[PDB]
Amino acid sequence: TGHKGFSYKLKLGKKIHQNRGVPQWFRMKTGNTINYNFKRRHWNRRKMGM
Amino acid sequence: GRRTLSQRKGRGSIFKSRSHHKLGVAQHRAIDFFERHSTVRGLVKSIEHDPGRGAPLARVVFRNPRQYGLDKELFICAEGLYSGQYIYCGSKASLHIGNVLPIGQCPEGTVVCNVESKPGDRGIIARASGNYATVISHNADNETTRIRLPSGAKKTLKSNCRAMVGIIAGGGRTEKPILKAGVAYRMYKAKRTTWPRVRGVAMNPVDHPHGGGNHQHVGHPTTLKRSSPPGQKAGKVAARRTGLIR
Amino acid sequence: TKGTSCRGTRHNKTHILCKRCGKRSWHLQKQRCASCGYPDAKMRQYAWGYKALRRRTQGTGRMRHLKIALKR
Amino acid sequence: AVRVTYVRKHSYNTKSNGIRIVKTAGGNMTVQHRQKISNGVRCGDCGCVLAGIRHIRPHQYGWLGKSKRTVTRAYGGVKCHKCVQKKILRAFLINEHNLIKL
Amino acid sequence: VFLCEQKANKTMIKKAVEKRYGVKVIKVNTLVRLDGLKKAFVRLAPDVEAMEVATKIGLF
RNA sequence: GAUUCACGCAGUGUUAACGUGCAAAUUACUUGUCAUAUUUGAGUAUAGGGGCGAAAGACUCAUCGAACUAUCUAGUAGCUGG
RNA sequence: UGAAACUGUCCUUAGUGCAGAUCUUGGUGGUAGUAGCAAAUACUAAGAAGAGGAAAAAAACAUCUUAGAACUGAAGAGGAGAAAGGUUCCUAAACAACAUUACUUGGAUUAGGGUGAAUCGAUCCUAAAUUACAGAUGGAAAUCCUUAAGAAAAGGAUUGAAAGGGAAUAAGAUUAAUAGUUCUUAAUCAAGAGAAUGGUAACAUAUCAUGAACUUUAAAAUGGAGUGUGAAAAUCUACGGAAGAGUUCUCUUUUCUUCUUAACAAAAGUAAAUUCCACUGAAAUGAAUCAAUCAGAGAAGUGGAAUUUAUUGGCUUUGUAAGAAAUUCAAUGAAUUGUGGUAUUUUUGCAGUCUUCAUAAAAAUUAAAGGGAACUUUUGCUCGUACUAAUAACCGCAACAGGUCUCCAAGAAGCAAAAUCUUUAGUUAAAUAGAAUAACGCAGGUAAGGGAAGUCGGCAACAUAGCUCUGUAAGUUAGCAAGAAAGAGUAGCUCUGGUGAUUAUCGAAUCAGAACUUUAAAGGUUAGGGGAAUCCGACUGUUUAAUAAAAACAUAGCAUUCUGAUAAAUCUAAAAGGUUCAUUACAGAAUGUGAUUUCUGCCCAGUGCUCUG
RNA sequence: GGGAACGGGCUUGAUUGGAACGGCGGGGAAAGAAGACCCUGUUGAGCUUGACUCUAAUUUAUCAUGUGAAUUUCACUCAUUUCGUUAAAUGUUAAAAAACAUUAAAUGAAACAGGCGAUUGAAAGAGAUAGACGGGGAGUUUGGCUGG
RNA sequence: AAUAAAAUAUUACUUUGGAUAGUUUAGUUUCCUGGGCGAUGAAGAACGCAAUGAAUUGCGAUAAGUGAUAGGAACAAUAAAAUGUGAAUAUCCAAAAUUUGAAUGCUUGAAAGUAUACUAAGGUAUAUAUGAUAUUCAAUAUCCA
Repeated sequence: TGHKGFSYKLKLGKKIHQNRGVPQWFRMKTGNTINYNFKRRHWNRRKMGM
Repeated sequence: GRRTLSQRKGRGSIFKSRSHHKLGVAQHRAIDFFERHSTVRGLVKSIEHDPGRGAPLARVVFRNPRQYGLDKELFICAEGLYSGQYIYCGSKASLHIGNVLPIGQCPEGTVVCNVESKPGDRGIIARASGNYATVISHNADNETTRIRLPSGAKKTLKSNCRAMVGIIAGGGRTEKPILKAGVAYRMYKAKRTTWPRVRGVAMNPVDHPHGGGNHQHVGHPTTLKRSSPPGQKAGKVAARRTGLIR
Repeated sequence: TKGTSCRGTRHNKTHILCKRCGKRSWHLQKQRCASCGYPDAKMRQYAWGYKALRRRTQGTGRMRHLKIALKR
Repeated sequence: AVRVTYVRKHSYNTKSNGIRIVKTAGGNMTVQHRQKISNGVRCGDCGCVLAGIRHIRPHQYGWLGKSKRTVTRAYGGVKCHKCVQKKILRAFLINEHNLIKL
Repeated sequence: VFLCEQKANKTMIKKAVEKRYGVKVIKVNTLVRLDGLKKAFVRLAPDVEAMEVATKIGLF
């Protein structure tokens, strides 16, 4: 919203920081099965409800 | 079963009084020496209209006799009171209109409104619009006086009770026929929530004990004992006589 | 109009995030949290919700100063 | 014919959110927040407005010059000249009446 | 334009720029970015040139 | 708390359209209504043998002649299927 | 085929043998290349980029520029906000997936960038309300009281509004996006720092001109309806122009665009309304408004005073300020920016009138009075600020024809913010198109002669419709019925007259009348069918969200019962506990019938209620 | 035709070319739902009532020991009820006038009480036992045979 | 009377799908030892920190880690740096330990804040009930001059 409290803006800021994919170098490790982020979301698919 | 509308009216959820624009508590002033053994002088600053009652409230402004400053009050307006008036409220006050007197000084047959029920509670009896209580007699043996309440019942009160002389203003209010539904709906602007009243016999059996069957009727006598349980106490409670009076 | 038509005026939030449990369970009008029993001092635990105990109880977090004492 | 928009976040035409549209350089039309209308002072006995004191906001009286918020007279600023002419005669005729009564 | 810590304000930032770079500051504008970092728009005095301060920091 | 037009709102009739739809109740024309018992926003109050109801057993998060969720609970069944 | 475990006999043990439980879970068919991809008027030509219009018409082709043609039509398909969403915002690269074809496009993939406040809000105050210590109640959980019970808080505690109250900011410019937030210029507020005169009177003096305790007054602070009017803006228009653009073989001194100015302050000139003051004292009564209303507790007249009128002082004018901006010319430099209106609408104030058995908030905070105790400079902290605000950013499982609170508002035409068309602005894409023009369909129509014979029933459809004049029954609560019913007129062009201001000029749409002509005229759009009877409900009103909208519910009226307030009703397990009650019989509580008029008959045995027996 | 008495399949016949496009409603006792009408449950639920058995509310009697006295009737306050204030002169001695009134001049402004000021009062209310009332409320039941 | 386009039947190879066979850093039950949190601030929640991290693990402004004691030559996806003058690793140790939370100075909604005293920013103490001690008071409640 236009008017968000301080403790509410910093929680939104973490939810856009966590909405990022796997770094390229991480997937190239040995025995690394973490190829995709399954905790991801989007603004039009799933409302995070917060 | 259910809880009828008389059972939900006791909790006070939406049935609380709409007393938000009300001026305040209309009553005499606190008892003291200057009123018990002398007289004070009050100025009727202005007549006001306390919402939710048909008797105007007058804003009397006394002087603090023990300290420095004004002692503003709020008196129910007896009929005939005007702005700029001087009303004296004491035991030795003169028997005029609006002058508060102890009930034990008024001659028999004097008209007193807003009479106390016990010396010091500041007004109980005869407060509505256009109503008054008339003194009957006196009894110096036990300092008690008889008066006739506006209901016709006669009550015995101590002679120290204060009672403003006269009848209450705004009389003859109900003689006007409310013509519409809207006028009756606006009358409850500053009262509780009870106007549109749905009949018991136009109700299903759960809501009211009068909920009828295939014909709209009661089915059992409406005259009930006083000792009925709350919820079934409907109709006429402890009726000595019913029907039109001939 | 008890279905799709009446679902258009839902924009006045009722439950906001709580402070002691972190779930969206703080009832604004009742002023108490429905999941962790806020201002009430005791954490709200009921025996019929045996699953609601193992979702948040001792051991489910970091155990910052308790994993030390038990080791000693 | 230029259509303007509220410049503050207030979007409702409340009493505190009155605006006036004025012209501006180049034919642009802008929005200004105009203040509310207030009542003047009133005599303490008759309830009539007093002359010589402007009808402005309660705090704006502080910025006025010390002679721009009173009237130079006994009970000047709290009672009308009729409200005071009667005070003097009451305070004098009464004193003469009870001077000889007792 | 810097990236200060959130818990500062327009007073302990005005001194921190003046003390760390030996300059004069006449205006600080701050905002809290989403990440939590506070971006401060420190405006130096007219006599001091920000270009020579910027090269000293290493921006250019 | 007069008669009507309009912005809006409703839902009288076609028992029209659609009826694996735009829609888990909507669309078109026709009709009524369109400021005082008027329409509406936000905050606050009232919670399950309870609330609220200009009264239809109606409304109480697509659930009401007794809401949703969990524990007793793998309830009991002389009855149907395997 | 496969690549590291396994088999036979005896005994023991079992979570041991499947075709069914509408069985549970997982996968896959026929239906089937079928039904579909049809509301929202609409696209075409040239060019660019691109693998992505080739071709025996493979008749269709996504994004961007221009031209043509159009729609929403200013209560918008325009410009912005609150709630909700949370990165959707902007740019670059890129197209495996997703937007019922495709996409070079995207609210989609990846990576960067973006949200600037002493003046806007939060913060501060209180509203309906909410919650603490002590106290009371309670087996218990916990409940009640919120200033009453208190050695607590001068008089009473906490929370409660981004729509209520509130100290102070504007114009121009800038960015790929932020700007009452940045830059230039120009201001404002708060907190500091460095015992006076004038006027008869109303009252007045670029801070001035002392003013403590205590007290009071006032502002903050308040319903609605209708009329009249001042002012500004928009639209329209008159006189005189400056610059540019459009039409021109047929004419038009023609049609269009621009000609502007803030916050804050000053006083050349000059208004409307209201309330007061001084002189005199009204009758032959006057003064005045659209309406009213006012006067010997004092009218009219003359002279004054104060206040309101979007910041100072309302309008013009001035500083700000032309140096800005708009429109042009030349290739950074040059030109201009008068004066009116007895026109319509909107906005904001003022004046009285009307209506209530409705009288239509509180505090923070500020000023004055009664009383007499003793020009400069510094700082202004924290939090929000991007974006949509919807036929694609919210809620509906989604780019759902549903739902969702607001501000700004051009022309034609009309009584109308109606229907229909256009200007500034937005868009041509919004679940795919081409061909053929069968049936049966959905939506929209028309018709010979008859006109409800169709059918449960005039269902559906057709027909009357605006305005002016004439006329208008029975019944009736005397108000209504009534737009009753019924009849006449209406176009175009050229004329005439009536309705005003100033001393002949000037301005307004409005009414009436007369010639002449025609295709004989409200009808493109908007736009009552009428009558005679019967039943119910008195009327306006409300209801089964999603099959019942009424003859039901309500309602004003009539009537009945209890109650003197420590009461009646009545919530709680309990309570110095709670509701009507900030109350007091013209009141509180419990009921039946349902306007007005007329009338409510006989019955107290039975069952209830009551009794002074 | 018989059949579970209205077959696509069985028996006897009529008759039969492979694939399937547009239509249209006769058949598939077509699809949608463990019939909602009826009956059987020793299965429920709402509602009603002198159905059975209880219960909150209301009411009546007894117990719970204030003093002075002459089971009952009086007087007092001391528990107790209902109140009111800024706990602000209790008890006893010596209506002409919508105005102001305060921080005292020189003890002024009297003392004492075992009661802040009143009302009710040994009655009332709360508890225990007992009788009455009580669909306001809880729990439950409402046989069988039977040409349905 | 005829064709095998459709249809049907068997086998082989391929596809959609993951049954069967082999394995298991995971579980279930039983028994043994303990049953060791908290105003010195617990359990839980939130935010933040890697050279390149989104999760997760580890940790708390000394941050995927510091000091000490044991330990003996690594880490690795890639580039860097450090390293027998001691890299990895381990621990009932020392230092440190953000905002909250019984939450405790007042307030706390998604709230931004804020008062007094001690030592401009920084750190401390100040909630309720409670025992003991010390100090300051109130009541004529009992005596008494």
